[PDB]
Amino acid sequence: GVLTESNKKFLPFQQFGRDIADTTDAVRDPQTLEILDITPCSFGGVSVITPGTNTSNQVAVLYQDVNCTEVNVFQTRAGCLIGAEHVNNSYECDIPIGAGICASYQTQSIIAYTMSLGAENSVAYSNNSIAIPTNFTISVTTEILPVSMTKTSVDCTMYICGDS
Amino acid sequence: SLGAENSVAYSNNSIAIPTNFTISVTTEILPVSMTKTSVDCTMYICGDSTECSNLLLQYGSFCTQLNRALTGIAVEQDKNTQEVFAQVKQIYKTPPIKDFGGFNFSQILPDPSKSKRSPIEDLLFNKVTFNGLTVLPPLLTDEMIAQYTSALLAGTITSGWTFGAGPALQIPFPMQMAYRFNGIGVTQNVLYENQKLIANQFNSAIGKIQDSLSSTPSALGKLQDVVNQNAQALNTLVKQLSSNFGAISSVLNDILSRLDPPEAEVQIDRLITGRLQSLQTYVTQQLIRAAEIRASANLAATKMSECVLGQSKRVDFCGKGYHLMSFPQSAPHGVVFLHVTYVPAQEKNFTTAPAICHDGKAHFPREGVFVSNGTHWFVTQRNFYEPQIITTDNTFVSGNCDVVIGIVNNTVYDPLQPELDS
Amino acid sequence: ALGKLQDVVNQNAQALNTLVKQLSSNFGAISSVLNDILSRLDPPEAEVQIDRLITGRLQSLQTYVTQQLIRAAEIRASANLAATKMSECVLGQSKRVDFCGKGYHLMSFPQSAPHGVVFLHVTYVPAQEKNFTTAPAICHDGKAHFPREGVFVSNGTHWFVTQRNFYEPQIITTDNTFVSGNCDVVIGIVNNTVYDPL
Repeated sequence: GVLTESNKKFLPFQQFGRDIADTTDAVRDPQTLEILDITPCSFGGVSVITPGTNTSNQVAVLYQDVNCTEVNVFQTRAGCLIGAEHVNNSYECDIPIGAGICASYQTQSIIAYTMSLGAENSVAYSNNSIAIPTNFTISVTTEILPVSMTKTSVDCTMYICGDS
Repeated sequence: SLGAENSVAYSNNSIAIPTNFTISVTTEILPVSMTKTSVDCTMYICGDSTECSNLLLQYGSFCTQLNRALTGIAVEQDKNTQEVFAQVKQIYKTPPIKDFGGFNFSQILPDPSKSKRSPIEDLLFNKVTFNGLTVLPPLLTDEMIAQYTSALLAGTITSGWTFGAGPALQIPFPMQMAYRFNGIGVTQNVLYENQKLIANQFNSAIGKIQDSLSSTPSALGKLQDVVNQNAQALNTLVKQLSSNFGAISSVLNDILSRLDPPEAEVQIDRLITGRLQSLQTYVTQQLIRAAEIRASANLAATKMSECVLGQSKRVDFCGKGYHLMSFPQSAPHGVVFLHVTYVPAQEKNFTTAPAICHDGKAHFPREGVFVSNGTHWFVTQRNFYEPQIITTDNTFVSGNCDVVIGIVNNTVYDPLQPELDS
Repeated sequence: ALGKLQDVVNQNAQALNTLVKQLSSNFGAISSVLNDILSRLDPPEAEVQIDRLITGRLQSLQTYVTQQLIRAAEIRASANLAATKMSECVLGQSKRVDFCGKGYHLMSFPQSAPHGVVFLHVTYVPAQEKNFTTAPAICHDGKAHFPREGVFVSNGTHWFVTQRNFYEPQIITTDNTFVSGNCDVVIGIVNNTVYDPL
């Protein structure tokens, strides 16, 4: 872990502190009676933001929840992103990263931009104004719904130990 | 006590018709998303000790199944939020001035003085309050969730129910409320002729809802309950790393600092079984909980589409009373709906008859009911008392008088007679 | 396009593949293959290793059955929604918004699909909007006149009453407006002339 001086006051008899999960959180140095805190080292999952292998083979990486001061470098609230650059143009969401930032392959590199909620439209409002449609467009849409899943069965005796 | 006893008089000739109404704004709170928490199986079960990991790899896919399940829950939370809130193809905006014919919406619209969130949403936000585990951030921030709620309110105020079915068509707000009354069965003269009272009632109700939320701290119980359940479950998972599970010590480093491989391995195995069982129980509880939250998100998306983006004919689905129009509000991990309902109020009991006979014919009310003030007869709408003279415009004819049971004799005025006699 | 059905098949197959693959793990014993464990060790020392293998396999089976019961409940919720669409959207016409396509629902047609149903939602959509001036009611004889099923609209030279969802202008007769009250109470009332068929 990483050791840093701890302000925790140890009574004259006990030496090392304990956390809720029974892992030492603070210890007192044997040579000098000083109180130190034990903090676990930086840890976090790493995710790759990959445009499909057909489109390209360059891939950026996302270090989850670990600011990358421990080793183009965009620090987001989802971690810091390496391999992709911040942009000021907001586009529709293609790859979701988190905290409202999304990345996609643009034409070439990977760009991480603020996600775009959608277009903006202000409808003329007045106390005496109305809009009435004049034509129409019949439209057909599709809704796909799962209805059943394959009916499987497992023999417990044969699976656990077959023919014994 | 189940409820207040109240028996209602019934008679074969009696009717009771409303005479005045009370606009009412009620509230509904629904959980829409959970917290996207992921727990690493190896870094929780075997704490950075390779001697433990080598034993762990012999338990097959148990480590990766739990990660896969938790990832599924975490993605589903984002899908739930997108489904409930992202129902708009455009981000509509309010007009700069607020000439809504007497309706003050300051308590629901976004306020620029502050994060731009409505005065109701601020009160909502304020009220709601090992190495393996981490919390992932939501895809949609609270600012964007408020933008979508702002868009839905702005469309439902300026363009009415037309924005959700196609292009947004503007409408004057009082006309929009008149169509909503005409929807619930009440003619639009009633709104046009009581506009000040209806605006006053609506403004007072919306103002009262803010105090109601503040006065009771337990209004947001559903959202708080969801947050507490998740937190407690994670806390129990962290606590289970303090149990020996039949070994000599819970601490892995100590149990490896005091024994040789042949003797350390048996104790490690005992811990691996216990910790893997505890994590597996946690993952299964999270899958069940996610499923109930998914049902609440699907219900919330249905209420948003069927109630905010239109008018619902479904009883009790958007508040007690007839539903006129609803307003969504964001909340932490949830959505709060504001249902505006028209409630009948001052009932007056009048006598009634199925049909009236004038010239050997039976007349039936075109829309409305037959009532008497005790002496004369009048036909009035079922959901309001606006008594009207029985002309032949508001009734139709079918049959001889004897067939209907309860037929009464009266005079049906005919507009033809005066202009034909002259 | 058929992502939902594909996901259902992919998830179920991945669960079966993991359940079968877990039979290759020794779970802390000395060999996955039961025959080797039984033969290499004498019966009284073979039994404890077999017990460890049985426990691991039984836990893998229990994890599979629990995950399937959860998945099946999600499928049942989707099947119930499909039944509600097949009842309230193809066997009838639904007033409910967004239940059957983003638009006004006219009619729907079902289509089969492997382990699923696909619905074809035919929806009317308003198309070319145009801006007209409106007024709540018109006053002609010192009386109000409210539209019966339409909206008052004016191109600047006349007043017509038209359907709310289609622009078909029509004359303001007394056949389509009902009378209630006088000029003062209704806000914004516009004085105009209502023709009569008499």
